[PDB]
Amino acid sequence: HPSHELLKENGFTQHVYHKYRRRCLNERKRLGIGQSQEMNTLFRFWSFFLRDHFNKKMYEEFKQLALEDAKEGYRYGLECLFRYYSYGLEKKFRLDIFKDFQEETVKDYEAGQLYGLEKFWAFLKYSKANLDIDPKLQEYLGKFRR
Amino acid sequence: QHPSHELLKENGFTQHVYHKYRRRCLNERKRLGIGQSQEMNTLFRFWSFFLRDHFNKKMYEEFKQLALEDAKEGYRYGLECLFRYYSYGLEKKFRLDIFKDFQEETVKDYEAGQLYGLEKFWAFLKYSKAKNLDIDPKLQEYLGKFR
Repeated sequence: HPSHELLKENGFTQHVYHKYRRRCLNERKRLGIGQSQEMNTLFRFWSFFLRDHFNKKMYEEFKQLALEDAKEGYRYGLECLFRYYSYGLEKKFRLDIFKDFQEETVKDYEAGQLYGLEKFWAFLKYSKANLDIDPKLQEYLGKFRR
Repeated sequence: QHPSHELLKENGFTQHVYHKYRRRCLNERKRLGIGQSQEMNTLFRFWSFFLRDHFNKKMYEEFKQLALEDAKEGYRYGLECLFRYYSYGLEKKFRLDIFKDFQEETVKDYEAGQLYGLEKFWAFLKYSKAKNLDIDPKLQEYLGKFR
């Protein structure tokens, strides 16, 4: 499966990927949001690949599509994105993505979900790291733990 | 202070304290609407933890009913708590009837287009020492494509 060849050490080619991505996005369109298991492989691919091989362009598309699916009630993409945030920022902290992590966690919370908040809390527990947390987010974390 | 904490202590559970806490959470759900109640979310989490070592059939059935009602409206916390109760709880103390429920809810979750339940079922199979598991034929198909 291209999903896996591409994650092997130096096994990524921008040719295999383009074909694979094009194919997944087409099944999503053909079958409907949340209906393509192949699209789900791409969400998983992005979640893992971006941790070691950050590509701003891939990342932006990852987030945009995860959120579109989530708006219609299909969580897997967004669940994959929160795992990217939590596990990736642990290994290689970076400030912009951490800011995005906070913003998407707040949005997830205000939409009545807790998946994102638990991932954020878990990140802080395992984080080695001077963190400045959004006031709203500290507030939400406090309530969650009661 | 919050009843959730007290009820989970060793020997901390009483019917009276639980009844008032449950009533309160359900009242907030009825007032704010499905998935709009943070108190209800603490109750889902309580159930998920408490039922592992203090299984109660009537409590479990209400947990499952409310989790599925909420998930229908798109609010998934209750069901996520239920799947964690299934995945972790059955590894610790296997119950055949609950395992059959776990299979049923996983198949439903997958056919509704989610993978949270399937991943938790997968994780249970990876860690369980139970032998001779009879797993739903369609669920085996789904597990196959998944991992």
